[PDB]
Amino acid sequence: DVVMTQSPKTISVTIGQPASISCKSSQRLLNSNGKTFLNWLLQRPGQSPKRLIYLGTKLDSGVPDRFTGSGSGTDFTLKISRVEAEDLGVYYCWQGTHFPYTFGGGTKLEIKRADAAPTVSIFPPSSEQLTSGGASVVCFLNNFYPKDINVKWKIDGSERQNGVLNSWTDQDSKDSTYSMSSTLTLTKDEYERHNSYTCEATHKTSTSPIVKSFNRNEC
Amino acid sequence: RVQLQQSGPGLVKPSQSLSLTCTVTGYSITSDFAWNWIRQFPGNKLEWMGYINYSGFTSHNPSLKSRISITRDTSKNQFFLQLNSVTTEDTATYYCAGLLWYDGGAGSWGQGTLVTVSAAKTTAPSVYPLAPVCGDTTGSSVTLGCLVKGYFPEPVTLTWNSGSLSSGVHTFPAVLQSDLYTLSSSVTVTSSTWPSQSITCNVAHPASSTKVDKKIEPRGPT
Repeated sequence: DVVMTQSPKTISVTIGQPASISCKSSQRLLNSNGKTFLNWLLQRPGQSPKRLIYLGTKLDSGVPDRFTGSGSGTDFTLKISRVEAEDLGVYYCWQGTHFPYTFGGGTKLEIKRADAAPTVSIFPPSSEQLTSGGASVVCFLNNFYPKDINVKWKIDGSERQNGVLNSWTDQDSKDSTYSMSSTLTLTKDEYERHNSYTCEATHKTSTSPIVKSFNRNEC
Repeated sequence: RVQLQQSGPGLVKPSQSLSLTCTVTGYSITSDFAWNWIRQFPGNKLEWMGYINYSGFTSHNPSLKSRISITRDTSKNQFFLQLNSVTTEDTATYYCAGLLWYDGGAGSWGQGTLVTVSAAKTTAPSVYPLAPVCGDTTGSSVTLGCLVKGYFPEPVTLTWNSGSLSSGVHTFPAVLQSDLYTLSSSVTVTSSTWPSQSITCNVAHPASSTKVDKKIEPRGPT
C-alpha cells in the first residue's frame, strides 16, 4: 500500500499569516489518463472531513480560494495564503491512484494568539448526587492560551492526586483559546467527612496559581 | 447539493456484525459517484474501507479481508455497510462519503456515526446541576455547569435552554472509566442576569431513550 506522509505534524500560525503543509507519497500518483488523484481535506473540531483540493492542484467545490494545492509525482503541498481562525483543525491528504486508497496521518493547524489566563470555577457535588453514594467536585479552567495547564486539587489543604479525571476541549475558533474540566470523584461518605475543597490552576500566564475553593455546607 | 446521512446501531457485541445505512439525498446513487465507507480511529487515523459505485461495482480494503460487504438499494437511494466478526478494534466513527468517479471531486461526507464494539451494558446517565458557590456569584459574569455521569455507550447530546443559550458554553469530551462515561459542560452568563433568567441543561441519551432537563437552582434559598 501507498504510504502518505505529512509534515509537519502540527503548525501554529498567527491569523493573517501564511501556512504550508507537505504530503509525500511512497508511489507516484499520476494515472494513465494524466489525472493525479491527490486530495486535501480539512477536519474541523467535531466535524467530518471536508473537501478542499482535488486532482492535486484544483480547488474543490465551494472551497475558499485561499487554499492552493501544488506539486506532482510524489510530492505535494497545501498552502493557505492568509490563515483565519476557522481554518484550525486537522488537514489530511488522500490518494486515489493506487488501491487500496490511503490517507496521510494529518497535520494539526493551531491558531497562535496572545497568552490568556484561565477563568477558574469550582463546583460542589449536587444534593442529587449526594443522595446516591458518590460525590463529584468539578473545576472548569476556561478560555486560556497556550494549551498547557496544570490542575492540583486539595482536600482540607492536603493534595489529592487519586480520583481526578481531566478533559480538554479542542481549540475554539471563536477566540482561539482552550478549556479544561477537572473532576475529583469521591464517595459521598469521604466527601461528607472533609470540609474544604480547592482547585488550583497553574498556567504560564502567572507564577501564582489561580485558587478556587469552597467549604462543604457553606453556600 | 448531495447530502449523506449514516444510520444504524451504535453498540455492537464482539463477534457479531456492524450494519450501517447511508441515505443519500439530492443525487441518485445510480449516477456519477463512488459511494465510500471510511472509518476514523483515535489520533487522526482514517481508513478507507471500500466503495460501491454508481453502477454497483465494488471494491474494499484488503485490511478487512472477507469481513466486509458493501451493498445498495436503488429503490431507497441507500447504500450499506456490513462488517462481521467485530472486535473492540473495530470501535470507530464510521462515515459514508461520495466522491465523483471521474475525478475524485465533490467529496461529500455524512455526519458520521460512532460504533462501539463492547459487551458492556447500556446505561442511562444521571444529570447533576452544577450551581456556583455564593462567593463566585458577586462578579460581572457567573459560570454554571452540568455533570452527565454514568452512561454507556456514547453519545449524549447536551444543550442549554433548548439550544437558545449557545455562546459562552464549553462542553467537554467524555471520560470512560469502568465501562461508564462522564461528561461535563459549563455555561457562562452575565451575573446580574441570574437567577432572574433561568438556565437548564437538556441532556439526551438516545441509546437508553432517556432525556433529562435539569434546571440549575442557586445554592442558598430557591
